[PDB]
Order: sequence, then structure tokens, then C-alpha cells
Amino acid sequence: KLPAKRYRITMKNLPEGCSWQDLKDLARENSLETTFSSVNTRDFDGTGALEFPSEEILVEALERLNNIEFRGSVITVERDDNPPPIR
Repeated sequence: KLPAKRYRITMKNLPEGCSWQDLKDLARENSLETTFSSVNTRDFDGTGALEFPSEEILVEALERLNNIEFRGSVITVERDDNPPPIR
């Protein structure tokens, strides 16, 4: 796989109305502070994205959120780095 110089991750398999406020609530309550959040309600893809101020919370929250049962659905988190081109 490729490296990553950030502290953000994306969620998948989360077909719920969990909005920025929701994910932010559970995140902060689960010992995970985030500075940025985002979700996709426009479609039924059930995928979100969160970011932490530090890497410690990112790796921890990622390993603590990765593969989790919620509302009868198994949600998973995976980092996705998409930096700019070389030009």
C-alpha cells in the first residue's frame, strides 16, 4: 500500500442517518476528538469521513472503529489519502 501524511479516514457500510453531529458525538464519547467531519446522505452508499487533530486518535479510532456492529450493520473505517498531482 501507499503512505499517508494526514489524520483522516473514511467509513463504509454505515447505512444510517448518522450525521456529522452523530459521528462527532460518538467519536468524542469514544475517546476520539475530531476537527472535521463529513457524511453522504444524498445517496444510499452509507459512507462517511472524519478527521482528527492528531495521528494517535486517527490510528486508535481507526483500529477501534474498524469492523464494528451498529444497527445490525457492520461498519468499517479505512484511511484514504488523495494528494495533488506532480504538476
